[PDB]
Amino acid sequence: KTIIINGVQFNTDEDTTILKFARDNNIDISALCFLNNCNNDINKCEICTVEVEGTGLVTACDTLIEDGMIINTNSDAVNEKIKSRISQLLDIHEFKCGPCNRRENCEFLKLVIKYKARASKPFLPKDKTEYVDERSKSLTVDRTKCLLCGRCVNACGKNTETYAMKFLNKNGKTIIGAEDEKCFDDTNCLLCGQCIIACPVAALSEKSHMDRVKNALNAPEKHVIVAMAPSVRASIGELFNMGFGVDVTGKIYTALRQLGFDKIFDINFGADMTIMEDATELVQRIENNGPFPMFTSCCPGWVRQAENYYPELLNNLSSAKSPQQIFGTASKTYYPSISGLDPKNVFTVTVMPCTSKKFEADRPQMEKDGLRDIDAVITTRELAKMIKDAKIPFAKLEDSEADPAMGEYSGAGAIFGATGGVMEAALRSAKDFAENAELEDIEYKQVRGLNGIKEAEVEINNNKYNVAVINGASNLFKFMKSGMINEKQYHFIEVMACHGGCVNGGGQPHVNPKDLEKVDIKKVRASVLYNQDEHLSKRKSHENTALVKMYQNYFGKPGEGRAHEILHFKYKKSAWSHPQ
Ligand code: 402
Ligand code: SF4
Ligand code: SF4
Ligand code: SF4
Ligand code: SF4
Ligand code: FES
Ligand SMILES: [Mg+2]
Ligand SMILES: [Mg+2]
Repeated sequence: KTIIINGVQFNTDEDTTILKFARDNNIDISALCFLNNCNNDINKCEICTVEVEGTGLVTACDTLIEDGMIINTNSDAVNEKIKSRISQLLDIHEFKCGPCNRRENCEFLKLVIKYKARASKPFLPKDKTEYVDERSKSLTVDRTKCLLCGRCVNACGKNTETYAMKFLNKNGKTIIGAEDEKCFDDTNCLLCGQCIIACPVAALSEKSHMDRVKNALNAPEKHVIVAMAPSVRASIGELFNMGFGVDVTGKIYTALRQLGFDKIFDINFGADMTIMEDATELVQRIENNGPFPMFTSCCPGWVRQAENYYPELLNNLSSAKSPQQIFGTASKTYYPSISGLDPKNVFTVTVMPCTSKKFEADRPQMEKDGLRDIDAVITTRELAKMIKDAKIPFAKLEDSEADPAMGEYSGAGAIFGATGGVMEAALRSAKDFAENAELEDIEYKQVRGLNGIKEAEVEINNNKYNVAVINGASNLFKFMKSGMINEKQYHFIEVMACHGGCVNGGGQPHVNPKDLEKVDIKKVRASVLYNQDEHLSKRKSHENTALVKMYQNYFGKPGEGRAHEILHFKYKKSAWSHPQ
């Protein structure tokens, strides 16, 4: 068929939208509510407006190309309409970018500047309390910034299929929010933060723990430990104009030291701990030929999904604490034992790519003798904001190392941040354990990648076992509802709530749709972790020298005794009750 766009003739066979065809051919068309191959069907934003001869103004984002179409994307009428839409949005938008947390990477401000739009009447509510919801331990809503674009709703539907984010009718006005406008924590919401990642403005954000960290740092008697998740070192550079896929581990260590933290550890050490415990548990279930299957329990989003939809599986989840919580528990017990610090004066902070980790850290029972395992969790974005507010020249910093007592990590722990990393590491350790060997073939590429559901057969002690990696909460729903769990006997199943793994976490740096279309952020971010694992000498969790010392001199045998007593956390279904 033949297409004419801005006077240029194309002869094509594709069956696609005007927007996608124009972007494939370097023709600029604006867009806002279109994301994840979906737009806001009920109140289209119409910023992708184009003129089609014989039809009039159409939305390029959901209008398929067809033979004989003559399109104009830059006429005075088209730009007039788009600017009118942006002005109408500003009419409901508190346009005060100074203190806004999306000041530096906001799609809406970009469009406003592009079209020189201005509100017909400035939106200036002087009682913001009715527009804000800070009840959640993980999420926060600021509806003075909400464009009602629907990208959060669509993203929740696609990534989790829970539809916990919904359009609501509050006092005859349309808002976005949780079921019955409740606190997200009190619903089936997973707190995964994918809605945040899909928001083009500062309407949805993470629950800030920055004041916690500041107060702890400024308290004279507090010894503030900091430890970052695997994915942080593969991601934060994006917010300092360093590009995608840049390993900035040493820069992060140096920046953390410059921010005043008293000890620089690493959550990958806790990942090696979790692998110790989980591989021991798996080898035991194997030698006992049950119980099966065993689910990972390190992803709090998947933990909430199980609690809210599949309580019958809670008993099959590993009792090992997640890397964050296991690290914190050890930080309040073993670390004082090798340092002399009063355990009550230790304040443990984690840097996570995740908003659900905030909920996990504040679980009432995630403490001991009155000491929280983890006292504060800040997202990648939060750490970036802290670094910039301190005017630390991150991109120019020299590399430093972490304190090794709880900062060393193997490649097994290094790849935790990618989908299938936990399973690969656990297999690396479990095969050696069960066969009492030091096997050299350790790479399990079969469980890697962005496939939603990845199954594999593995040979351990010359018996065959079936493992599955569930990559995304929606894929968990598909795996369960489909009956796939019953096609064969599964023995060890990894589950991540965020497709691609923690590298695509809800607390990660925002990426504009164009950059997303030109870069596979999931793959490029996981590339850093897999390279680290490639170039590490210790690639099995149980080879971590610092962790081996910790277990030999303090915790003892993993999976039992003091180790099980302190480093484990068993989820349990709620007892039968009536009514509900
Ligand atoms: N706790 C923990 Fe994990 C580890 O180590 C992070 O820190 Fe993850 C990441 N990156 C996050 O958020 S959680 C689930 N297991 C995979 S990786
Ligand atoms: S959301 Fe964007 S346009 Fe609105 S105040 Fe924040 S930076 Fe400015
Ligand atoms: S919260 Fe963000 S993504 Fe959701 S409707 Fe409002 S502006 Fe759009
Ligand atoms: S946190 Fe996750 S489950 Fe909850 S509304 Fe947002 S995307 Fe949906
Ligand atoms: S996959 Fe990682 S970032 Fe996403 S909810 Fe689970 S732990 Fe958090
Ligand atoms: S981008 Fe097409 S209607 Fe919003
Ligand atoms: Mg549509
Ligand atoms: Mg201090």
